[PDB]
Amino acid sequence: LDGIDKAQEEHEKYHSNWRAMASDFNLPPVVAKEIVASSPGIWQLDCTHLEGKVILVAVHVASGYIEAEVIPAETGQETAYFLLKLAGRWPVKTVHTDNGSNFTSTTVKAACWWAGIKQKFGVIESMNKELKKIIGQVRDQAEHLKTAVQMAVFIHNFKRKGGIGGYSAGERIVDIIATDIQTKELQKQITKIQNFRVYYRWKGPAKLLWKGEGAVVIQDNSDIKVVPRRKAKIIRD
Amino acid sequence: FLDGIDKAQEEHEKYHSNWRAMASDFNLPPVVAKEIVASCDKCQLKGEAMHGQVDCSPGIWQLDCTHLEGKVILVAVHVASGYIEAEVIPAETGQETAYFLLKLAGRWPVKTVHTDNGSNFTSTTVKAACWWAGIKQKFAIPYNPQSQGVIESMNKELKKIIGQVRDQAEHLKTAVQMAVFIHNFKRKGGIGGYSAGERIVDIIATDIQTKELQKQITKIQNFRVYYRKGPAKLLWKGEGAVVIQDNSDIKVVPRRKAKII
Amino acid sequence: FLDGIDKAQEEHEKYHSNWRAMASDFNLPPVVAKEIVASCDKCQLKGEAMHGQVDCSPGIWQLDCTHLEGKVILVAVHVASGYIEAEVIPAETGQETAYFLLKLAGRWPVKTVHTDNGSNFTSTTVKAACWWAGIKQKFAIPYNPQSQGVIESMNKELKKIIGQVRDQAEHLKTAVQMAVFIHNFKRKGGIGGYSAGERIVDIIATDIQTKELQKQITKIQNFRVYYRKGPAKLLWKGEGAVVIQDNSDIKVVPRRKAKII
Amino acid sequence: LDGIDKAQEEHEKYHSNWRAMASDFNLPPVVAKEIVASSPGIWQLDCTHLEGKVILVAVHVASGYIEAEVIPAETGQETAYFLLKLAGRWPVKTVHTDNGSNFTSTTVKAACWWAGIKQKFGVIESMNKELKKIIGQVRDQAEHLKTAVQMAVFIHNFKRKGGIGGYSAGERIVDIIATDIQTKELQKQITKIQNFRVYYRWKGPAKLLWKGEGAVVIQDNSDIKVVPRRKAKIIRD
Amino acid sequence: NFRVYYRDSRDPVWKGPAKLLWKGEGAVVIQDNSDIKVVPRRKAKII
Amino acid sequence: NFRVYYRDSRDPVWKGPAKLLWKGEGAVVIQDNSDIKVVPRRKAKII
Amino acid sequence: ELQKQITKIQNFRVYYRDSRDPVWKGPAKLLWKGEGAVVIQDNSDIKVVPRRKAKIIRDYGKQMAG
Amino acid sequence: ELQKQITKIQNFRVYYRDSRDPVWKGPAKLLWKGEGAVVIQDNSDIKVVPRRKAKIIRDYGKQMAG
DNA sequence: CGGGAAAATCTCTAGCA
DNA sequence: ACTGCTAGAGATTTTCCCG
DNA sequence: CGGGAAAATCTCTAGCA
DNA sequence: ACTGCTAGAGATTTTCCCG
Ligand SMILES: C[C@@H]1CCO[C@H]2Cn3cc(C(=O)NCc4ccc(F)cc4F)c(=O)c(O)c3C(=O)N12
Ligand SMILES: C[C@@H]1CCO[C@H]2Cn3cc(C(=O)NCc4ccc(F)cc4F)c(=O)c(O)c3C(=O)N12
Ligand SMILES: [Mg+2]
Ligand SMILES: [Mg+2]
Ligand SMILES: [Mg+2]
Ligand SMILES: [Mg+2]
Ligand SMILES: [Zn+2]
Ligand SMILES: [Zn+2]
Repeated sequence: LDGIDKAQEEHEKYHSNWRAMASDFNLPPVVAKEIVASSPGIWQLDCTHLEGKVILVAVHVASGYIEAEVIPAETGQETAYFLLKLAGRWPVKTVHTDNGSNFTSTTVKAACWWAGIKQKFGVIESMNKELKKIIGQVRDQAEHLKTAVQMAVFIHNFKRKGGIGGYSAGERIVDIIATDIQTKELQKQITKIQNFRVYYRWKGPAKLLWKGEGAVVIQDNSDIKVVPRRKAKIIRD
Repeated sequence: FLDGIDKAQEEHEKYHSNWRAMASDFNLPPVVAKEIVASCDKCQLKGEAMHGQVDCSPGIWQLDCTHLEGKVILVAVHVASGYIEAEVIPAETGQETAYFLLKLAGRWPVKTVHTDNGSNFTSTTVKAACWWAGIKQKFAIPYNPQSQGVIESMNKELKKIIGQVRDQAEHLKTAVQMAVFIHNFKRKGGIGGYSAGERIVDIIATDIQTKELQKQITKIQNFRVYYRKGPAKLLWKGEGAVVIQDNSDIKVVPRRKAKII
Repeated sequence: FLDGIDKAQEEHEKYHSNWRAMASDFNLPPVVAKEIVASCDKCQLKGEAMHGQVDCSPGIWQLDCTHLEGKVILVAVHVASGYIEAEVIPAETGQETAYFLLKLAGRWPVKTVHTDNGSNFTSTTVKAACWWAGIKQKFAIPYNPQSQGVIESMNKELKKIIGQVRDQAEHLKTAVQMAVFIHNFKRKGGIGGYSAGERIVDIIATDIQTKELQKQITKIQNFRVYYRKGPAKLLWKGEGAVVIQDNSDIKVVPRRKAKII
Repeated sequence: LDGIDKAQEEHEKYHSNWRAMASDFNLPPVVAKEIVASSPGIWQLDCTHLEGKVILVAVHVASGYIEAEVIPAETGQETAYFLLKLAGRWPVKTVHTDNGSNFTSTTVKAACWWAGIKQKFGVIESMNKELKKIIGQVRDQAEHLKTAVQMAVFIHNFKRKGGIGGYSAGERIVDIIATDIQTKELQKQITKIQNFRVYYRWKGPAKLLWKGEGAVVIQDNSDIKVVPRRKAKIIRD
Repeated sequence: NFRVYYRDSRDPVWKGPAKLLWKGEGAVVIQDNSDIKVVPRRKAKII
Repeated sequence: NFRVYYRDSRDPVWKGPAKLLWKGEGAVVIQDNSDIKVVPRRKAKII
Repeated sequence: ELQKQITKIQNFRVYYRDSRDPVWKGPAKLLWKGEGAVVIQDNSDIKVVPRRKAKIIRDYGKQMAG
Repeated sequence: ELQKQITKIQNFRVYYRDSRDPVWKGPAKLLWKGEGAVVIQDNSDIKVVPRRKAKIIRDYGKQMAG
């Protein structure tokens, strides 16, 4: 409540996003969003071949997290089934395919329509190369190919660590989805309050931002003012 | 009471009367009637009236099989979150179950699986899988489905959903995935008003973040506490209370009679 | 909300999401999400979380059959008291059951029997017996054993005793009578610390005595009460409260605004 | 507590039992028992014959309440079974038999020993005559004899009312057993307290009688004195 | 008026909507397609 | 020392007395004639 | 006469239940008894109870311990 | 430095149970987390809880509402 | 008025199949 | 228009007994 | 500080077979 | 040495909103 001006100065000086502001100055995130205003569901789907069997790989673009299963036939049914599975395990909003015959079937289209996925026809190929490398590294430890494929998916998602932080793809996908959940929660709050108008001290209508226990933060004429709760009236428009 | 006790043992030996009846009829102290009933082997016919509580650590999964329309459905649940992975399988075999489990362990952090003693879960090939993935295997007490109450209730729930959406698929495997999707992302409640997918994300992310933060705090905040003893390692000071860990034993002591060095 | 509602009905039609999920994702008032779920026929899959309560009038008996070691045991319980009459029978037939019931009605006051819908209890000959003895027949809701929870728990208890005393008889009918004896007279507890035999004596004697006493009081204490109405018949005055019966309707009114004539 | 002297006078004047005293003067029954001090479990067992079948009748002597069942053979097994049944339905302390062959069997003796009944080898015959009368009255309403026997047992125990009060045998047996339960309860209380000695005001040991909420009734030198609780000490001897 | 959804008799499949004809403590009487039933309230939902 | 009476595994017959070897929250480990078992505390009585 | 009768009628204990509570409420005093209803008094509170819900005893172990 | 870290660690909510109570106790504040035990604070009461009994979230919907 | 121990009450489970 | 219950085991709270 | 309504919490059940 | 649980329905209590 007091750090609002400090936050405004910091943002004018460094162009900092709402997270770093609501973290360093202890502000409710709707207020930091107002100041700063004053991918996660994207997967790539491609089929690869290896020892005469079809491996249907899905990569989470933001993290490099891999879901691959050996399928029986490069048909539309096996791909629609793989896609329902993926959409039930992770939040999937958009798949990037390559206009192959199976990816364009009416079956996959009905699957995407049921699971609310959007279809859009380079990381996938490098990931196929890494997957094939690990599969060749662990082929002598399984009889069948599907087993070695899952061993490789495991090694890639959890036993290979890279990037800046030194994390693995599972850690990365969990961090990314967590941040994404936060984004939807914040947007839901903003959408919940953005239909209220506040009259304070009476002055003109103000965009409401927060409704704490001891104050009511608002925004009037592109400027943020804190008022005590009893000094203002909140109505829904 | 020596007379009234012997007339009571002789009558219990015939009728196995409860302690109230032998207190009312032989004029006995309730403790003595209870000692009589408590020495009859034939009267020990009842167990405690409690329940245990299942482990709910972040890395424990409960697996079970369930049957529907003649097919076998293997199901896993993340205990802490309620997040499920199901899959229709060809047959309740150890091979298929070991496959399902390798997939799960590659898609999520699985530290421990808990199952009943079905032959597929106890097979030597599910054990080789768990050994490769570094999973700990916990087997229930036999014929105690309450040891797996989470997965067993999830069977209820999965079956309930599959019946709501059965007319939208043709095959059962499709409807099983539809139900896994609906449960993991389209049903909200429990701790945090979440869905199970959001909740597993929160649980796993919280585990990573808290591990990191506490690692840093302990690297920095390095002190020894003497209370009332040895140099107990400090854990948390605040609000006039001190929590320490003396010889791998965690206890809460007030700030008085506790010096920090 | 007109936009958010239609996006919610379209999504429920596919996933049958619960009201919390449609409130969180389409920004809806919980009452509106609940109205959406409440109009989906496919989502009505659960009943209330209560239980009814069985009738426990002094003259109601619950009868059931139970099976042990290949024989049929007919059992009756007096609901108010817990007092049992059991008997091994040749076969679960209406003839045998009508016989058992004539015996019971001649040994005790039986006004009403309550049974499930087993074929022996619903036979036309058990009905002729009940009509001769002036018994009212009450049949449960089919496949609802909870309607007979008293007799069903008595099966538990009878079977439990028969197992304690089975090694003292040779035949099963002997052990059944031994168990009826032990239950009716050698087990104490419940209301009044009684045994079931003492308790049935107390219940029946109390019923007779209270009937007589109240008959006398009403013959003597004859008054009409006007409160707030008509000449309501007085029931009980005392402690500043008046209980009356206006047109077969019993109500408690304070002494104020109530004159006795 | 105050009516103790009135009770003593009434008992010296009319020799009234402890019930009428503890009812008219509002006294705890142990006290009325002390003042007045200063069958229920008896059954008759006999077999009768009728249409070539054996009917085994039991009569409660005090009330005239009847238990009769047609039995298959006048053997010791059927009589031991009838006796276990009766002892499990009613409190049976002593049976009066007639030294017949079945009543003297080792089987009936073992039954009586298990059920704690005492065996002792005119009302039974008059009751057999009344039972036969009712059976002849209701024979046309049943096919078998056992059914008519139970119809007659019913009519006798509940539809025939006689005696002083105008009650039936079922009402009578319930009243008698109720009074008997009261007798055992009182005797149990007397046996529970008769091992205590009270010292009041200190005076010699006194037989304790009651331990109410506001007093302690005792009996010393064949005389009953009420003392307040704090003025006396209760010990167990 | 009320809509009733019920589980009847060993059939684990919920049915309805039926008309509620009578509600007691413990059980309800409904009309499902001219077929009057009696259902325990543990096995019904009234809306 | 304790005496344990227990219902083991689908057998509806209570057995014992066994020695208690270990008691946890939820279950106990007993020794019945050199045969170590693990029983849920819902299915045991310790004396 | 009548007051004796009433004091007698109020010596019977009543155990009873409310329509959604499974536990039996402890002994109350009986004030009136009809065909359908029993009027009791539990802790200076005059409830009406349907007959099917009331267990009316006398408790003989109590009549005799005072 | 360190006090930032501690204030962060105390923003995670904990749901937990006692060894004989089946219901999950509402959100407490996390003070310390070890391998076996979690130290919480529920209504100014510093309990120790075994890990197997604690569900440590962060509630994102609450965090983003203040 | 204070503790200690025992009585009384309360809470909760399996089995009824 | 009908309806879960009962008894034992352990935990927890009340009552009573002597100070 | 007072009610009213809505949110939040609590209580309790079936099914898991 | 391991362990009933989950989600919905209705009832009941809290909280919040404007006075
Ligand atoms: C041959 C494997 C190994 C050995 O035992 C059998 C038999 N069994 C029986 C049930 C069962 O009785 N469910 C009803 C239930 C009752 C109470 C409760 F708390 C939870 C509940 F689920 C199962 O669920 C189950 O998976 C098995 C099983 O797998 N097996
Ligand atoms: C053919 C007759 C007529 C129609 O129905 C069947 C089947 N049935 C089933 C049970 C039973 O499932 N008992 C377990 C139980 C479960 C819950 C509960 F609250 C009480 C309980 F006793 C009985 O007891 C019983 O007598 C019968 C029976 O007689 N019949
Ligand atoms: Mg299983
Ligand atoms: Mg199972
Ligand atoms: Mg039956
Ligand atoms: Mg039954
Ligand atoms: Zn015994
Ligand atoms: Zn629906």
